[PDB]
Amino acid sequence: DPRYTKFLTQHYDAKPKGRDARYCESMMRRRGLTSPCKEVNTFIHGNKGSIKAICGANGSPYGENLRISQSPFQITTCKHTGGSPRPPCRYRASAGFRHVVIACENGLPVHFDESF
Ligand SMILES: [Zn+2]
Repeated sequence: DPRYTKFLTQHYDAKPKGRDARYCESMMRRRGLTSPCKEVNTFIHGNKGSIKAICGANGSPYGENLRISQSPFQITTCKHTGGSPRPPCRYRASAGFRHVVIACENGLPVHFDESF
């Protein structure tokens, strides 16, 4: 499913080389999120399967149609800083360890909720 592949491109990095602004600015460019600068974007780390599992076993309902993880994840949230959102895109990083909320379709993650 292309929506799942997009989710992984935008929101999955198994073993991050960093958790800092340097990491964010690199990752936002490498994952195609700087044309123009995406304002807020979270990367989830660790095992791919456990993220998928949020759609089923490792997850629970979360209104409206969203789902929250049963376990916490290491994450890195990249937040745009500077001025107007044209490259080169500058980011500040917030490393976290918490439960995440996603939207699922066909038992696959398609959407990451950035409301935290
Ligand atoms: Zn901005």
